[PDB]
Amino acid sequence: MKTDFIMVPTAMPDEKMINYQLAIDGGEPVIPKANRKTIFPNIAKEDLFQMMISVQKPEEMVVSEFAEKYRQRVGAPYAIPTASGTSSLHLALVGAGVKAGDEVIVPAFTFIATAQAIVAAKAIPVFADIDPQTYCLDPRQLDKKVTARTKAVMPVHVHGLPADIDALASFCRQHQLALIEDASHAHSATLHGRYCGTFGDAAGQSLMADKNFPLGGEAGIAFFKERESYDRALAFLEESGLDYRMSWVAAAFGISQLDRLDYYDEIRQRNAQRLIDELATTRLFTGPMIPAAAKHSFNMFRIKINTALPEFKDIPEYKLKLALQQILNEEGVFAREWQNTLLPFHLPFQNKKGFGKGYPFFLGDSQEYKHEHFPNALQMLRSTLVLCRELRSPVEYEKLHSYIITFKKVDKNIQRVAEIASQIDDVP
Amino acid sequence: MKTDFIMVPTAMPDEKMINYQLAIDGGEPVIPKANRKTIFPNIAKEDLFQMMISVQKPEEMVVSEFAEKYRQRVGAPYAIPTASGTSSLHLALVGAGVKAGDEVIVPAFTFIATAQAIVAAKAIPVFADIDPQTYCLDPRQLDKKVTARTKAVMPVHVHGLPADIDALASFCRQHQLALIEDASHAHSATLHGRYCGTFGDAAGQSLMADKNFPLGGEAGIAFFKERESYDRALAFLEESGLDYRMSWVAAAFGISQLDRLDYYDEIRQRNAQRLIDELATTRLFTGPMIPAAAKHSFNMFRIKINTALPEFKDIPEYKLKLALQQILNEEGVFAREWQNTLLPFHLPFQNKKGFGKGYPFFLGDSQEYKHEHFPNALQMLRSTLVLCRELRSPVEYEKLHSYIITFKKVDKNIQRVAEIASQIDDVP
Amino acid sequence: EQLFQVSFVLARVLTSGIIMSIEKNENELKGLENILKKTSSKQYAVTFNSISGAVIGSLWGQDIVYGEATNQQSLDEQQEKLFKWLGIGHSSLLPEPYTLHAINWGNISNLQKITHEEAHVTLLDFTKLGFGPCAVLLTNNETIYKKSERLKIFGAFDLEIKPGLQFNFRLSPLVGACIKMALIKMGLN
Amino acid sequence: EQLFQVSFVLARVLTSGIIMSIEKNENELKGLENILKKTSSKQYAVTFNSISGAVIGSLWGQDIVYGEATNQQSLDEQQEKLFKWLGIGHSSLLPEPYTLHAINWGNISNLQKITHEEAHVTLLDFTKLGFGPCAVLLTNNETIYKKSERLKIFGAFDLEIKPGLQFNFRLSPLVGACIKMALIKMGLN
Ligand SMILES: Cc1ncc(COP(=O)(O)O)c(CN)c1O
Ligand SMILES: Cc1ncc(COP(=O)(O)O)c(CN)c1O
Repeated sequence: MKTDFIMVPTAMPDEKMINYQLAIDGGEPVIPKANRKTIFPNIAKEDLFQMMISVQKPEEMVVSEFAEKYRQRVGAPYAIPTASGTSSLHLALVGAGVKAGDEVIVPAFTFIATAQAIVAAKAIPVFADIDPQTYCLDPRQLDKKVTARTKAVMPVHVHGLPADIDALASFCRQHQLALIEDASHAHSATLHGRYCGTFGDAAGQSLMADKNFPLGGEAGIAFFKERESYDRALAFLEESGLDYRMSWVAAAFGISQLDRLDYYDEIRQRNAQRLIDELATTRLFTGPMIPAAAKHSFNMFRIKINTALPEFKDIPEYKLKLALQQILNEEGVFAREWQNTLLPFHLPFQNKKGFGKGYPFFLGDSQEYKHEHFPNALQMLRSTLVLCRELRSPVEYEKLHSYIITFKKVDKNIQRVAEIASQIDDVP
Repeated sequence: MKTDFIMVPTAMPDEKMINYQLAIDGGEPVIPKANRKTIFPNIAKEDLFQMMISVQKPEEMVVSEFAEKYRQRVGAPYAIPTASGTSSLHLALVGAGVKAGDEVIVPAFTFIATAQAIVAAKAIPVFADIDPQTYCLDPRQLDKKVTARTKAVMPVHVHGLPADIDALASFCRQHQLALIEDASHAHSATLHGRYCGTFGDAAGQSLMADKNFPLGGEAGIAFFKERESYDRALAFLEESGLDYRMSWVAAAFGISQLDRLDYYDEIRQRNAQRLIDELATTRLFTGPMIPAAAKHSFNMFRIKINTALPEFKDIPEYKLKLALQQILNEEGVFAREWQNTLLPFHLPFQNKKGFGKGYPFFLGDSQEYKHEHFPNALQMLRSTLVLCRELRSPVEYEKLHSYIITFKKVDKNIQRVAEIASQIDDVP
Repeated sequence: EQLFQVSFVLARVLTSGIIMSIEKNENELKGLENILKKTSSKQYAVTFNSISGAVIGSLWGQDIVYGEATNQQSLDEQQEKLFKWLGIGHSSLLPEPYTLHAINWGNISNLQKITHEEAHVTLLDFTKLGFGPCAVLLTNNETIYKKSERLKIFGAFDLEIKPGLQFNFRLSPLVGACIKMALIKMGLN
Repeated sequence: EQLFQVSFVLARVLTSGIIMSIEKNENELKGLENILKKTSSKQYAVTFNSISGAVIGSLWGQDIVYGEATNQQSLDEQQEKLFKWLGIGHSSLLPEPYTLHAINWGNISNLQKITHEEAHVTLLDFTKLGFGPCAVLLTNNETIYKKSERLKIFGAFDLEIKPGLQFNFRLSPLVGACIKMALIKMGLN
């Protein structure tokens, strides 16, 4: 039988491993090789049985059943199930009244699919910089983005942290713009006790198997505030001839998963909050900043590196990041980057080909972006590492404590971190 | 969907709760009401899928497949799958050459089914006392119980602790007796690195769903050392006309469960060993004693109460036990008894009816058993509590730590334990 | 079709997490019993994990124990041996202890006609359904019922009828649920 | 028998824990592709979660983009609209972009005859199998293949061909496995 089941339990790590030799220098790693796997999503008996239930019903009913179920929980007036998060965002934009040629304000830092939803709506992305702590669309650097073409602002609840809705909502009503959320990371994330996806005129949300609330492979959902938006998005599907329908198989997994979401979320919250608190004691690391009214879903956990420590004098930040990545990965914590380059400088937004002949892009004033336009986002990429699956998975206490030991172990070797970083060869 | 899935995770308990007021006196319980349930057995996706595999195959093949698989792991030369542990013991006894009228030495403390296997073999149970620490058949007493009729000694690996095989095996070979193990609790338990069930000439083992290694409901297995025994047991089934066959459904669950047994056992071991170590620091409690060569399976965790503490001067042991039971149960640790009465004084061995007219019993000089014959076993019943499901389940760290806090909390209230115990009404 | 229905029931019960005979909130065996009681019009039902358990129940239920005798004219070679092992003799002058009906996929549909009879004890052998060894005893006799349960270790000891030797003839809920399903599919409301 | 076979395959893949398109050790989609490549005798295969994705792949793969035209004589009302949305015109004088075959439970058995054709781009729509929206593009054209993958977000970025607009037309492994099973049961190796 082919199973992902982990056969070795994660032993409680000795607190004395903080004094141990680093694993990169032939030391004992905090997390042994056998204990480095995690299971995601959490596939239980319920999920297998749910397939046996749903298979007996009409596929469109299974999809409808899911859509309603999740909608009620989120608290969105209307919802459309779709094959992907990308398609949901596309339907969200169009539904909210984004027409061909319109400009849409988006953060430079997000997944490609955010912007490719804008281009799919035949609109032009206007990339903006991010706040250096929240990592979300910066409301301060937004005056300089507005034109006669600007129709909507599309903030991303990146990592799972709700973006500055209160500020961005004021900007939208002021300039008579529509607000479209990308909640593809913010499953169960809240602001003022309200779930992400209910704030904007519309919103899109990935329901892929790599998200805190996973469906059975590829899937997504679009939320709309007013019915006129929901109807327009439906009317677009009629006119466009696009088939963005969800698989019942995918929906079925969602139905069962939703019954157990709150359980997993609770472990996720307590695990993350503990790690924040522990990283607060470290000189080298700092966990994500969270506004008081906000609740982080912790799809991704981005850790800030203090590159300005004395030991890291004439060392460029990227070398520190790379060294820390190698050091942590040897200990067993797979820290990594989420986005290597900002969307402006991704090939699609360099060639500006779109549908062809640069269809969306030539329908408005051409923008040659440069790195100097996004200083905050670039500082983040140089001076942060990300934990993804390791805190998206609701890991047991022994595993969470292993993480805490790892950072505290590395925090006691800031000198060696510096020595290793300085030995890294230069790059473009 | 009807599911046993627990929706509330067990919060990490504050270690300051050791100083808290007892829950019986209106204090906050260490374990909240919502966190008092445990799941057993551990039913995973693998188990559901295994049913879908096995259902397609001939039922007798599924049972054969299981029998061999588990046999190889245990390291027994021969094995017969059966419908129950009781039937396995019956087949074990007969297979080992126990004939009608023979006497079989058994502990007074065990489950009724041990003795009812002897009676099913048309043999006469000779009840003996137990060691006060291991709680297994006491080898020192075995001189006083041997007669010309005595054919076999049947020790029980009770709780999961291997019995004193070394001593009992010497006694058996000396008096040309057969050794028949009851390993119904000792799944994965070892002595000198060998699994329980391989030591005796034959052995029986429950594979019921309440055992560390569970099958899908009712089931058991008989092990035999030599083929002579295996053949006789097979020949008995032919002659007796008894249908003691196993269900494929039950076996199927075993096949999948066996793949993940070592994982669960490891958590079980580390959890138990931690609790022993922590109870060693307490003045009031003591965990199970384990010989050097032995490994406990921890199907049940029996805790000794120090009834000889000064605060418990003129307080009878049973009142201390009852008070501690009420105190612990209010905190959320459901400590209880396994056996309330010794088998001699169970109705079957008072009426001595057997098959009818006292068939087995009238074959031999009947002894009138009295409580003064089993002082050690009776001391145990008065001065021990048992945990059962709470440590048979491979509980998470948060839950295990909750237990440790509870005992340490109660250990700081030995005075109040005494006050509560003294207020309990007498019982004849 | 059968493979799905069987798998579905096993999945449902496994999802419930209630797979012990003696566990509270186990309603698969009671459900099985109720259907059979309604079909047979009998007041009492006792489930076993073996035909032997149903046989022993019917015998000991009528005080046909070691030293006694009954009519063995309609017994197969297996039950002949079981009676001998129990220590029960033959007499043509006495009545038969039970009427045994071997149930399979052929005749399960027509269970009403089979069970509607006027013997003291109806024994149903479900083993040939292929869900594992299983048997049910049906009677209006309360004393047979009570003695049949007391024969089983954990039969009505959930807390008169003094028990002698006992066996584990408790049926696996999982097995019970499969048979319950089979019955429901083939009529027998 | 269908309900079991479907359930079994979903259970198997769910047990494996490999249900992401982009995940390493995902071999359900590759397995599906291989079967279709062998049946059609085509060298390249690209799976989609929508017929639209297969259509767009075939068009953009032959540089039929915004402003270009092709033959739409064999298109249904839906494809007509999709082409219009892409900004592609009609001409009777030009060749057809693809030959589309809607696969269902009626014709799945006779897939060899359908797929063995001279058409340089074969599009298979599996949506009506009822496992969810799915389509596969088959060609010997390497450039069509490469462009079809690159138009999918995470298609050949698993790590000449610069991508423009992109969509998520990645197929759910679970869905892919169901179709793979269906094919294997209905004659195809
Ligand atoms: C923020 C964000 N938005 C959108 C997407 C794409 O969503 P989907 O793959 O469900 O279309 C991703 C990546 N899965 C993402 O990280
Ligand atoms: C020592 C012992 N023997 C036998 C049994 C009964 O086994 P079974 O229920 O499988 O017949 C038990 C209790 N499960 C037991 O503790």
